[PDB]
Amino acid sequence: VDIAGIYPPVTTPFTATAEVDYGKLEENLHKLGTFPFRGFVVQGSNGEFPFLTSSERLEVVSRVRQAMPKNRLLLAGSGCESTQATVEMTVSMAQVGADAAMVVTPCYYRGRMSSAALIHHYTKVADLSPIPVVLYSVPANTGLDLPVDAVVTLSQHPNIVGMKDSGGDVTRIGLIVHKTRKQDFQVLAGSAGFLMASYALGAVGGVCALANVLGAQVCQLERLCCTGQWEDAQKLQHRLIEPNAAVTRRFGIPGLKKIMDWFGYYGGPCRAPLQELSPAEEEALRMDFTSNGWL
Amino acid sequence: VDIAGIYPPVTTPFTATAEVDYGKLEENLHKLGTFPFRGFVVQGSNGEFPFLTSSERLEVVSRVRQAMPKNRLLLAGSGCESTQATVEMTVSMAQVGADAAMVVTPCYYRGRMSSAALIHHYTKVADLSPIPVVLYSVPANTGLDLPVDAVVTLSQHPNIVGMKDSGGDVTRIGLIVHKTRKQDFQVLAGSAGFLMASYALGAVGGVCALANVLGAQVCQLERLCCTGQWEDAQKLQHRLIEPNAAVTRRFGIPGLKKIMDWFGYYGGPCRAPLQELSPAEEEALRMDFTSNGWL
Amino acid sequence: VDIAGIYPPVTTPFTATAEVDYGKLEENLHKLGTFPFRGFVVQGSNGEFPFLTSSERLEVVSRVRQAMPKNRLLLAGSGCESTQATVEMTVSMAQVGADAAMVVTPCYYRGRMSSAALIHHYTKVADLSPIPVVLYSVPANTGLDLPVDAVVTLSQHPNIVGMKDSGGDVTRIGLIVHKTRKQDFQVLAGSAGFLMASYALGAVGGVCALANVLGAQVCQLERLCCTGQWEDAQKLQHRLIEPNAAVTRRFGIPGLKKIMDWFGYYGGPCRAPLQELSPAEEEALRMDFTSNGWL
Amino acid sequence: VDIAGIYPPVTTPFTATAEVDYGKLEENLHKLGTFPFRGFVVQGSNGEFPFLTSSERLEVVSRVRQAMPKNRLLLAGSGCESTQATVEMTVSMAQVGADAAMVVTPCYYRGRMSSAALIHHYTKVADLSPIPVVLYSVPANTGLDLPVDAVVTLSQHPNIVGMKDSGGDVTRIGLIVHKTRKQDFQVLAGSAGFLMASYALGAVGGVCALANVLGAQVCQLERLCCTGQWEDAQKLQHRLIEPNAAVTRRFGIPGLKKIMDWFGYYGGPCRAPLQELSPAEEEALRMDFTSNGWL
Ligand SMILES: [K+]
Ligand SMILES: [K+]
Ligand SMILES: [K+]
Ligand SMILES: [K+]
Ligand code: NA
Ligand code: NA
Ligand code: NA
Ligand code: NA
Repeated sequence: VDIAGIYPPVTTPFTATAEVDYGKLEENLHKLGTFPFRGFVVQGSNGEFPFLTSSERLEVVSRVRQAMPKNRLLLAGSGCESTQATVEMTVSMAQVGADAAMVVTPCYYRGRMSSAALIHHYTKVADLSPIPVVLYSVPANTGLDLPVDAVVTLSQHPNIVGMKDSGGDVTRIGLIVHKTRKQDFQVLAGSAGFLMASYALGAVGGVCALANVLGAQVCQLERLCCTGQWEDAQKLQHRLIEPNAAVTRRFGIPGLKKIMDWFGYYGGPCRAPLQELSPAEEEALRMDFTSNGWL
Repeated sequence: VDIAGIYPPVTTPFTATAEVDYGKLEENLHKLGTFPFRGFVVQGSNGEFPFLTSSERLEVVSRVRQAMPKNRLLLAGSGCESTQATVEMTVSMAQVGADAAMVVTPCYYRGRMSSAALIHHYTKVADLSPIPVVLYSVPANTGLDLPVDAVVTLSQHPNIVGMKDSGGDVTRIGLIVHKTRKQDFQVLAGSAGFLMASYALGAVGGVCALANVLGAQVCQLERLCCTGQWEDAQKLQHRLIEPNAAVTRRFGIPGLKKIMDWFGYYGGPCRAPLQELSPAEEEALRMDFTSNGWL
Repeated sequence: VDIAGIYPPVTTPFTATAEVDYGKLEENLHKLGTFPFRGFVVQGSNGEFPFLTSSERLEVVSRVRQAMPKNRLLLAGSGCESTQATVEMTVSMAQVGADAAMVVTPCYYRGRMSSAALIHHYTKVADLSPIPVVLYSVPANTGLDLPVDAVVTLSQHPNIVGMKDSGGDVTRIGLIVHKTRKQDFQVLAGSAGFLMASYALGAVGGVCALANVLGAQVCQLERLCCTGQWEDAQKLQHRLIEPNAAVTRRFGIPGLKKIMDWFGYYGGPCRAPLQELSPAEEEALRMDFTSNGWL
Repeated sequence: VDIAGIYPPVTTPFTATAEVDYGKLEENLHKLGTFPFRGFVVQGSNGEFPFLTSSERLEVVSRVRQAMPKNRLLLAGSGCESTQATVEMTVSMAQVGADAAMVVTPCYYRGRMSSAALIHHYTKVADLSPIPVVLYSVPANTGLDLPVDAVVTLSQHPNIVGMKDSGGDVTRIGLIVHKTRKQDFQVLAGSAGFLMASYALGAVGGVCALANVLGAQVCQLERLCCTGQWEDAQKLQHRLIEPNAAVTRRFGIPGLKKIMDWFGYYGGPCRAPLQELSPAEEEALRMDFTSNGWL
């Protein structure tokens, strides 16, 4: 029940020898816990989930749970390529305390990931999941959009409670909110760049990589939008566009981690094959933040 | 000066023998004149401008002028592939009474249409145009987005007064409004599907193919947005999404003309190579309107 | 009848004041006439046809005719966006001496350029053309591939004698040769980069921008391929790949004109909005030629 | 050393309860062993590797080894998203008898999979692999092409012996063969559809899903190409284009498995989320084979 609100999709910190740094993870989460988030999204794209072993994925979810108040929502990335693997991942993450499973669309075989394929995959996971399911569409990583007709069909399932859409197409989001209006189905935006427009069209939250460093600003944007302060919402939204692009489509996770370092959080390195930013990328990353008055 | 408001991009009617039907054009414009539009956009993509001879393009603009109150704005599509041709088209359209020139990005050589190329093309047209210039970005027809840095540079020109963006990317629109905030530069949305989100991010109007048949609804959406009625704006916006897609990306101009017939306007045929809708397309077109309560 | 062989798609030279330089055009054509080409392709993409007035397009075709032996084939680019305009352009170009009309696919309304639309457009032009018609598919400029099923249907027309394919997909070319094997229908490659593979799959020629400067090399590649010298064909083909990309997808017509200058032909400027190469582009253009031993 | 020749990328058979059917796998491999292949490619895209557990991936490679003559080459798909995971997978597959590791490009974070990222990933795997490494580029699944400059750099590594390219762009393949001519680096085509053109440009083999059912035909195409029988090679190549597309881009693995059933091999079901073909897809699959005289 109820997923409305702002979540940072949390990173996975690593040591100099590429192990998971649970100390730093815990430290970062205590800092982020100060912000009026609804909870944490663990092992979204931003958590480098493809780079973790099965049991790292489990242990990460468990530690996040232990570093959170119990009244905060833990949305766990349990998607795998295969339907059966996904079910098992979802069950095990429920067991270490996830409140909901966020399930990315299988996409290695886009060619054959039709509506019917995606509908079946999600229906089976929802049928067998002990926790509610959130659809997760993120085309910049997957090359695929969960189609609208599939979303509408899936919204009817009692154990499918909403979706996070990362495509940034507000017409699509609007259409989804409209077409699922008769269902218990809540739409979360997938980044801080199009949060305002999303609320305008009926989304009731956002999972934003940018809230790892500008949590208060992102939460302020939520408050302005829910409160009808659209004029101030606009000024704030505008100033978040470039920093948001900076840590998402422009420089990705290495950009996010670098910005985290600069803001006093533990950003640290990514796992190979992800690389450090070149000096020119660092420079450009700094510009997107400083020229919008954030650094 | 001042381009804010709603415009229908008007179609060009043709006779059974594919001539321009100026009688029907005039009849349609008298009907559309009843709606509180800011004016008419003539020879946008929706006017089938690529299919008209030089002098048809001129005569169409002239007739529209004669069928309009003088206090209504006539934005004329004067873009051609070559910079020099564009200048000449812009001058001649000024002479038959256009208030502003809407100039589509040259796109046959996308490969070489860099920022500098587009900046030069527009600077020359703006330098030599007797009327103000509106940038026109429509990737679904062109395969190219006028890049943001080019838009920002061009917004500084005294004779470039805004742009119509048809891409539907509200983050991009937001960014443009933000980055040009210090200039006289007004942003118009390029369709009724993302009108609300556009106003939210700072656009001050829309050129909407859908206003050829639901003019009052589109104008109502404008009123709700300017008036802070965001909740009602939403309900209305949602109901316009599918009919809007129906006459734009789904069925294009033949879809628009068919819907016009059904609403009692003169829609008529397009010029070859455009074709009639198949019966199944007609059926689907009807569904998008009837299931949203418009027909 | 019979379009097999190599053609350079000829450029249109311009003066310092952007007029058509017919003197330079004639001079270039006398030089290119030395090579064993089948003829000239006039007003392909490489002739900047979108940038010319109606009557420039006509006069260019007429002058090329006058500078050619009558036993050489003049393929004239007569495509326009509208079916009727295309017919008229085709008729008038026949009158100034074109041997065949090369008709680019209308593409401003890709969305509605279905197979049936393209089939009708071409059937009408072929029905009314006094000269044979060659289908012209060039997606890098158009954003569309003439679909295979349309090509097969059109190959059955008595006045449609082949196609130039510029996409570079040899599986598609192979399929087309196979599926039209029962018809009089000859396939020309659209660039020197994939000429060898094209001959291997059944194409019987090429229209190559690169033959404006390496005519003898391109003709040599033809000779090696027709003669079964596949091993030497390979060595030669390899050395043509980068210079070919240099004057096509990398630097386009400005790249071609620059290379023409350097080889002693008249390259000259393009019409705005096309721009000169930056010094770094010039440098890279030089590298693609020098490191493959051509300059 | 030496990877030239034809390989079928073998499927993974499953039981009615979605277990790996090692009996059927072994039976299929004994049948395919009759054809003059160079060996087997195990856990390419066609083996549904993303759908298998770690130890299934290992056990599959081990069983294939046991069902093969030792003089036949086993190329094992050991790629994972993370560089470290890939190293471990490569080591363990070497241990169960793989002759070479075929390593797909990590692609979940395309945005950050630059040349340098891909160069580092492959250099580390090649540095630590006990067996030679084959680069694997398959954009239809990944959304990314291993860039040419990266391929050229990697070809210099002593433990990187070639690549399988699945993109079908023969200009790119030609360029790669040319640019790596000074290295020990062999290029394999990624499908039977562009095998002939590949040999023409310098590839020395193919990994072809189609050889699971038309092994003798694919091997015949190899023989005709190596033997200079280009005219017969062409006739044969043409007839393989549609059946090849049928079991790859059109209907994928379910299409391949269905065709396998019809040819008397064990095709069987895929793992969810992959679905059965609809009756209309089955029909179309049958057409692509029957109309080319194969069924
Ligand atoms: K539900
Ligand atoms: K201005
Ligand atoms: K024919
Ligand atoms: K090597
Ligand atoms: Na709902
Ligand atoms: Na402004
Ligand atoms: Na033929
Ligand atoms: Na080599």
